[PDB]
Amino acid sequence: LHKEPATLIKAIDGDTTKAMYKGQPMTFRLLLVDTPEFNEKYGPEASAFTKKMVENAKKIEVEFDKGQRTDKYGRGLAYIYADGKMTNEALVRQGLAKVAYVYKGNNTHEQLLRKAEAQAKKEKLNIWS
Ligand SMILES: Cc1cn([C@H]2C[C@H](OP(=O)(O)O)[C@@H](COP(=O)(O)O)O2)c(=O)[nH]c1=O
Ligand SMILES: [Ca+2]
Repeated sequence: LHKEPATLIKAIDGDTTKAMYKGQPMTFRLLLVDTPEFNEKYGPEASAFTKKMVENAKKIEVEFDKGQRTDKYGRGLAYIYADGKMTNEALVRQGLAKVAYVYKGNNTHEQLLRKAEAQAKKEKLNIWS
């Protein structure tokens, strides 16, 4: 897989963000994770975590997997990197997202993220507390 440029347009919630990609505005949904909705427990904390990560970065990058690049809603499906650090993994490692929506053919980083989840759950963090 390859990292490609994007620029933050606006934070949305723990697993979605609006970014400009190839010069067009898109809503991205993070691959392989599920954060709580803003109205659910840890929802606001997941939103805040992603917002800080993406806003504070000097650069963001999007990395598509081998399969579908957009979902049925027209959202981009990607791994999003903030100054080289993967937001999808960082959410899972903090217990602010579960590994989820693991579809065959768009699951390159599955095991990386499952390892992060096992660590979060061993540490009883957030959703696992
Ligand atoms: C993460 C991801 C979500 N989706 C779809 C499945 C879910 O459909 P439904 O809307 O019918 O439940 C929805 C979950 O997104 P949200 O967690 O953002 O609600 O997005 C994909 O199709 N591909 C994906 O990789
Ligand atoms: Ca969600």
